[PDB]
Amino acid sequence: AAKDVKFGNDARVKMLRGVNVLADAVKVTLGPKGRNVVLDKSFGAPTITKDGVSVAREIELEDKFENMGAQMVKEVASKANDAAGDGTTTATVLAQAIITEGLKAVAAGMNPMDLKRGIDKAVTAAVEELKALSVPCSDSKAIAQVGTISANSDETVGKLIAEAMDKVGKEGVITVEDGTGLQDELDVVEGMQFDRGYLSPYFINKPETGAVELESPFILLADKKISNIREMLPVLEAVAKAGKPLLIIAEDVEGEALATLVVNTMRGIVKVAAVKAPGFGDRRKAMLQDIATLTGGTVISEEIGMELEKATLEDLGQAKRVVINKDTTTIIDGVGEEAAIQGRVAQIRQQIEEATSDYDREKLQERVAKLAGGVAVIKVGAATEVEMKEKKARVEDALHATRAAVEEGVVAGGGVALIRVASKLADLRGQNEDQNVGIKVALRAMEAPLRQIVLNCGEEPSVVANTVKGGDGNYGYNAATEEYGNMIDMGILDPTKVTRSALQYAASVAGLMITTECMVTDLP
Amino acid sequence: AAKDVKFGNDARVKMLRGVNVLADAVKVTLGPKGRNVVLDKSFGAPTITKDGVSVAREIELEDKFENMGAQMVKEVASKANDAAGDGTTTATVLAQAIITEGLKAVAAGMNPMDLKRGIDKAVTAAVEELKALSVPCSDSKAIAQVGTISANSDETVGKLIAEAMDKVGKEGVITVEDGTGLQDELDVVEGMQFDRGYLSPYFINKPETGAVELESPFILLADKKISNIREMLPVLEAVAKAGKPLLIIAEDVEGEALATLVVNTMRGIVKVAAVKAPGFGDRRKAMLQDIATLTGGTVISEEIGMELEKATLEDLGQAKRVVINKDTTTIIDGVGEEAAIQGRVAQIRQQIEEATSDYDREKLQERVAKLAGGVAVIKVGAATEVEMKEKKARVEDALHATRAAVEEGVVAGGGVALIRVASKLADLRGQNEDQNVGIKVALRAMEAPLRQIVLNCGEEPSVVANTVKGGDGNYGYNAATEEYGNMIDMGILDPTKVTRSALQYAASVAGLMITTECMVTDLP
Amino acid sequence: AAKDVKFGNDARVKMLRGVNVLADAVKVTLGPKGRNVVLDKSFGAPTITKDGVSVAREIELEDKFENMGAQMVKEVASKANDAAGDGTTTATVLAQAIITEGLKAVAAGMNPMDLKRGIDKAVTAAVEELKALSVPCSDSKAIAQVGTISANSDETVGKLIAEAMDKVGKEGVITVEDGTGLQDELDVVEGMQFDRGYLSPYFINKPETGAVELESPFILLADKKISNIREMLPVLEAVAKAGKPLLIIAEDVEGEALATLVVNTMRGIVKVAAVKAPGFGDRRKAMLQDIATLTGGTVISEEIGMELEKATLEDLGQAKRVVINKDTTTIIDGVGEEAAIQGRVAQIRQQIEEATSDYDREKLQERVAKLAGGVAVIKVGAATEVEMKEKKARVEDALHATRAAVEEGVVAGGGVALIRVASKLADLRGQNEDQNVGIKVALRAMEAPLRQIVLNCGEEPSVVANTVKGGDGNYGYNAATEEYGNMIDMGILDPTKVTRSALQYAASVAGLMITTECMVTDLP
Repeated sequence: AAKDVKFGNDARVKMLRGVNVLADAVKVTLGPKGRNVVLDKSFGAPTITKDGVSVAREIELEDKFENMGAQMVKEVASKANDAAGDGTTTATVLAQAIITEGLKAVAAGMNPMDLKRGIDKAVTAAVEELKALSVPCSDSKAIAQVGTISANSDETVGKLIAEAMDKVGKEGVITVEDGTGLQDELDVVEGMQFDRGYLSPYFINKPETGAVELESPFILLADKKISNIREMLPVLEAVAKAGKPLLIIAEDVEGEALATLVVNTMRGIVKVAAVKAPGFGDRRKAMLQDIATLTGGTVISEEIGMELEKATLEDLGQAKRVVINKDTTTIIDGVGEEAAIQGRVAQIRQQIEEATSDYDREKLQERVAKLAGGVAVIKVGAATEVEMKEKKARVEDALHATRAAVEEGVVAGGGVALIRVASKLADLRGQNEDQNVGIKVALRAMEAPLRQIVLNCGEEPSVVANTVKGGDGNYGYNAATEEYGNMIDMGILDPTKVTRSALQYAASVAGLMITTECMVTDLP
Repeated sequence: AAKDVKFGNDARVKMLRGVNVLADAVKVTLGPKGRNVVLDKSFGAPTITKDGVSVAREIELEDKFENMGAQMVKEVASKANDAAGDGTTTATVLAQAIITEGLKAVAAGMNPMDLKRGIDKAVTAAVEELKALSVPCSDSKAIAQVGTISANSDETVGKLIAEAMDKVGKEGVITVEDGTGLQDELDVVEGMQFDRGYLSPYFINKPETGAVELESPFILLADKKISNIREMLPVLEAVAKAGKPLLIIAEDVEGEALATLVVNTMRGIVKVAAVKAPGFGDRRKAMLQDIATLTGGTVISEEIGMELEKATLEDLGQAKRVVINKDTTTIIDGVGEEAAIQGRVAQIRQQIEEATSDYDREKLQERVAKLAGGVAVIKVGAATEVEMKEKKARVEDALHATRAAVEEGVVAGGGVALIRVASKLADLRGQNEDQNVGIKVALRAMEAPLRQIVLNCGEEPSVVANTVKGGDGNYGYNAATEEYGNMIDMGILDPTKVTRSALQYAASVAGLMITTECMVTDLP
Repeated sequence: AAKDVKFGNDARVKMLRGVNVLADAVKVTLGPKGRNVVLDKSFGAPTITKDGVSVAREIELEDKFENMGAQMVKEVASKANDAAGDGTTTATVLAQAIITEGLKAVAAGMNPMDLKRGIDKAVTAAVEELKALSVPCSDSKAIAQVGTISANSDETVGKLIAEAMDKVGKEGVITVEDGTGLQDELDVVEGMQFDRGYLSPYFINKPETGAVELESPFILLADKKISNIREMLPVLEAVAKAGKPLLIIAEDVEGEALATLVVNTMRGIVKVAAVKAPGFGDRRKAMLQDIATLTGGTVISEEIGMELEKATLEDLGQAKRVVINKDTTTIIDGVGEEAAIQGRVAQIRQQIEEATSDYDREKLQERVAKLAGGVAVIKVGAATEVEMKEKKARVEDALHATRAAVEEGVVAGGGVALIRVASKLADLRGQNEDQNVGIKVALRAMEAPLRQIVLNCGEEPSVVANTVKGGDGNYGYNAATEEYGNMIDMGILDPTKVTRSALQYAASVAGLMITTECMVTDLP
């Protein structure tokens, strides 16, 4: 297809309008006191929302180019979110802030390669300043505290999160289920999690988490690439009969079999999902076994001559629940009996003895930790379903932000942290005075999130900012109650990871744009 | 269909905008410090890339003519890469530099046939200068060195490449597989390679190498033209049953049978690919046997009365892997037992005794070399799949550029080489003073790739060029570190083959356009 | 359909622009130093070509009328080619030259019928002058020499052509096959050739020669008109089983059966081709027999009551190769045993004894000559297929031009011949001074091909032409080397046939257009 190519100025001027529309729609929602964005929908009434992520998802512009410019910032900002659990809007707001001023700089006749270099030094410096201002959060007291602050002053949540990390380690796998009483429970159970995502965004049955959730499913454990669906049919119908869903863990599922399964859970004929088996090569075939052991299944390997056609219900593994992400599979409560599972831990235990190399040591301590370490489930209780299925999502929110605090501490939440570091590195210089412009661009972009929250509440932004700047450390303005104070004590704090990721990602994409010379896309 | 015909000037003016668009998009990527080109894509976010080959592939203009112009330079520039492993972008950037000044010349009222002749004498001369500046690369030390420089300062790669040529000769067939541990292996195995490509760009399952890769496949060895699919059916279904792919080596596969197999690996019914048997006539029927012996197969020849219908699984040959290119088939690890294979080497050994002619000698020493010489595989090891399936590609890159250094030596990588030879032949004259303009056009074009690199870095091009020019031999500017030095010691070198090819292919196409008088294409 | 009708002037003015487009595009390629024509193509890169026949094939204009104008010249010029083996472009360039000046004359107010008569007198005269200047080429020394000059300085080709004429007579049938070694062979074998072409341009499997080539095929010999396909089915499936192609020689194959076979070799179900049996009436039924005898087949004649349904494989004839043209069928190496073939020659031998009339004599000496005379095959050998399948085509080229020299000698090749004869007849007058205009039109047209070659080389045309004119005999300018000399000795010669055909056919079509008064075509 004939493309349409734009260059240099024109390409960036397009990209800029693009990002402006994405940011201008998504930024108005930033506060605790955001403005509403109305988002049309076909059958029935429009959706009124105060939520950036939701506005952003809907944005897509007519004029390609313009479009790409928004799609681009969208993609980076979403990634902040993927590595944290928040900041998508912040990411966006700041990415606008640099690109606007950066791009305008370049069009002004300044050197892009310098404009960027400056932006990057300012971010580098700010990320240091951030680690400095950051307050560790390591002990059960602080976990629970961040946990409660994040579920919005709910001690009972913080307690639970803190108790689960207490039980399965700060590393341990922790999930959340629907509670069955009024009471919250926290059980620990034989389970496991590994770094593989769904093989198509289509198996997703809960678009809320954008994830797949299966109940009482059988697990197919196959060591080989799966291309033909002919091989599946004997098993896939023994499974539609026991009326339960089924998870495919194989070396891969490609083109044919994959596009088949996808169209088959679309018409809801049989609920199915598939994921690549964990790791690669040699430690893959031993790792697949572990999953088998855990779930009381059998590994179908072509290497001992077994076919997928000669596989009854009985060969398959089984658990009480599984949950798969963009990039995570997690298996909860496997039927595998502790005779076998315990026994297999004793086998691997010993392999660490005869380990001659250090690399060979870790890879085994990682399999013991997955297998014997198990998974902590948190059933959430409440008095009514509307009330409970809500609380659940709020725990999942805090659980997320807590994990990220445990990793890199917490800081002033009002975009305060950002304003703070930016006022600290006001002397920062470069070589080129174009390179200084780049720093002063990035610096001045960091007041963007505060200035915008204030504005969204209809307060003077200039005025609030200047007073947050005149203080120190974690002193800041809480826009929800319009008071100043120590942001952390008033319970308005971001994990540090997220504030930093937001900054870094907004920085990258802005950089990318300042150094774009050409854009290529389809003919209108 | 009615065509639209353009003549002379107009034809050339169209061609020139066409090529300008392709080069202007593609050239901005040239350095190690390229600029970004954003390349839209439908579902999902655009692709940001610094990679010429990728930008080029996307270019296609609306205005046919304009299109042809671009499509023409793209074709030639692609070929440089087919005959080397790099230079696509360099080729394009130089093509643009000649064409621009050339076409402007002819439009100016000078003689195209002279303008060309000049361009060609300059290229001839420069190619000589190049072989002179070229530094041989012959011993294990230098192989490893170019191997490492090419995999980007990775001694462990260079080692391996150098060890494989050590084991199988600088001629020997070398492939790369996916490693299974952390460790890199280098095995030597009963295998072979010959000059035949796939019979349709459709069997390609890995568009990354743009090649076909089959695993544990059966090999059909048929000496006859295959037109009807009726003849295949008995075997093709015995094969879909053993659940493995299948390679067809026959005298040919034509129209019917071909278009059948093509549609059949498209719906992934049976993974299949076919290639013309190697050589022609008499030495064809003997060479097809060699493959059989190697893979423990049987040759189905109509000359002893065997049909393809009367062929069971057992007649077919077999290996552990095969890989087919645009123009190469390579068989790895054949089941053929060294009883038969060794025995067939003893037969051919003897045929060299009774060889009465020299032509009959080589043709046999070539079959021994293919058969007894075997194939060196390099399994690549690493710590994570993302890390390893990467390193693999990077080895494949060096392995390529190594082969081409072994052939014609190496030179200053920064487009330095080019600038050097051009400053050497600044006296070069012709007869027409039109022909002089032609040399000066081509000479000045040779500073294009260096000038452009420096510019992509935001340095003064004029200024760096002039300083590289005032030096000698392989002294040049390394735009990655902004230091001058000897380009080869700083590890920035191109194989000579590629620098030459790039020049020659740019020159060819530019020539062709300067002498185009008419363009014929479909009605808008 | 409603037509659009144009008259008189407008009709011709349309026709003229149409021919100018076809010529202007095709002429630029004329030299040994042509210019390039770029011919777009859909999937992939355009084609750059220096070859007129190629350019012409693609031409087709939007404006019907303008279209006809070009389609007409194309048709005539293509015929020059059919009756020679070259000159298509020449034919075209000359046709333009007359039409341009002729059409201009009539539009000027001169009598078309006189304008024509003149052009015709000038052509008559020039065709005489040409026979005179024609240098004979009759002995083995000259054959070989034209043979080598034509395969482009390759003595080994010339030798072979000259040897085959040596073995089968200057009349004898000669074909060219794919060699199997490095060595060229020249065998003589039981075969035959007759004046019948394919029954549809669709059986063509090698569009390069624009011909059909079948290997180891069965021959069906049927004396009757074949309309229904019902009659074929028993045989056509006995044949698709032995996996070989099949040739139909019948009295005719009409509508139904024909359109069936055509669609059946299109989907490559069974490779088939059909041709009218040779001659007519009585000598047809005897001649069909000869072919049978030659190929060891049986003649299915309705006159003894045999049906096509009652015909097994065994009735059919057979050979090792057959090759069918637009208008030629040639059978190579028939299975028919020399017992029967020799015996049949003794029968016909005798028929010449009892021949009471002269017409009855020749018709029989013609069947003996076809049958006992046999066919000379030339296997072409070389070192590589790319190298050999090429050389083959080059032999075919010389073989062609050689046969045509053997017929009317050779002449100065630079369009020198044309210039010479036209300088000779510069006094030539007619009766109308309109008729004179006509002669001067045609005379002046004959310098076109030289003036054009020179131009395609960027040399003064005027100047070159005037010096070639001042000479005598075959003295001319060789544009490839820019020297003057004796064109034949410098080995730049055309066969006389072609130069004459080119003139005659150009002249016809031009004549036609000057006397056109009306054009009728479909509504845009």
